[PDB]
Amino acid sequence: ESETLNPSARIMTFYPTMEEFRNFSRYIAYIESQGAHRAGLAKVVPPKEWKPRASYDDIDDLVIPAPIQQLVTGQSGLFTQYNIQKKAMTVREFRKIANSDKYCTPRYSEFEELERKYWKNLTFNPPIYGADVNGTLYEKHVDEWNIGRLRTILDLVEKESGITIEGVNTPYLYFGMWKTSFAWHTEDMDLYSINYLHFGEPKSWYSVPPEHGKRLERLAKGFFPGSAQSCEAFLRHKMTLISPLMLKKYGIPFDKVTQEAGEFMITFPYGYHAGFNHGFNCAESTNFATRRWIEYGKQAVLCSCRKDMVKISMDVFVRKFQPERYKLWKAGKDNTVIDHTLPTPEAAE
Ligand SMILES: O=C(O)c1ccnc(CNCc2ccccc2)c1
Ligand code: NI
Ligand SMILES: [Zn+2]
Repeated sequence: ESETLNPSARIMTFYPTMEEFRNFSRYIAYIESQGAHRAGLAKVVPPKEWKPRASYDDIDDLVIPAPIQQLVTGQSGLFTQYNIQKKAMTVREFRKIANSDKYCTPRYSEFEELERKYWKNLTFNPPIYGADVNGTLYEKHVDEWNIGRLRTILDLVEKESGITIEGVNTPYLYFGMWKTSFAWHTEDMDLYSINYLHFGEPKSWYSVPPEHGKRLERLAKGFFPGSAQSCEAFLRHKMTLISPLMLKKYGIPFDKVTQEAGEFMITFPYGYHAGFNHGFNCAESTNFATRRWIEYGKQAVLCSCRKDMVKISMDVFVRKFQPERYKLWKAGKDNTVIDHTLPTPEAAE
């Protein structure tokens, strides 16, 4: 039934009306009813009338506290990315750097050419990324798809324990320039994520279907055996870059899509993804959940080599939504096998 919906597991694109757009969790359930989740990543173009902010003219004075210089080492489509933290800077200082001749986007015709240039020049002229900035650019009154307050069941973490994890249950802003990258990863606890590109140049994405995520992990383990040896989930370090040609060469299925200003990207549980920015831009993102996430959360293999990493207690979720399984789960005897094709039960509605 669900296995015959989006059988190719290709990135789908949706165009909600304003009526459909008003209810966030309902539209996520809807796009899962269409098999969007099988790709691991989906685009949602909001209705033309909608805007999350009047204008972006008043933000040049906003501080980027921990900008990162991205140094990349490698060859043959396999790279490791090292972060160098730089001194704080404003958006204006960042924009001047980004649009300067040294760091700006090279000339091209089609995306294919720019993509070839990215993979060719990845290790040269290391760019600076204004990443992981706490904040939102949504105006206080906007109620539709507000990244600061989506109001999904992930709110059970703050409600229960009081804990906020920066980026996870709070919003983060991302100021890109040309050739800034996000490495291959799933979300913390294999959650969903939502990314909105506020303005500027495009952001391109790669995605591997959740039903082939394990194929990618095996490949990564083969190429980085030392990293695998010292961490059970080293891809969560967000340092590993793998070109589409390497994926194609080892038979890993994947898709690509370019995100444009004013468009949303949703990543789904266990949806590995990576990409880069075309030029100067600004993106906002956070994690969220559905009832279907819970099982992914229970089975998520976490980073074992760093004390300061994101761990969510799954108790509250199992207790509330799977009371019949809670005694079995605490005993370490819950052998539920995840079927990556099933939509979230809210999609009945
Ligand atoms: O640089 C990017 O555009 C980018 C793209 C895709 N994923 C990330 C990081 N995982 C999403 C996330 C962001 C912020 C808070 C919590 C989760 C970043
Ligand atoms: Ni992500
Ligand atoms: Zn680790």
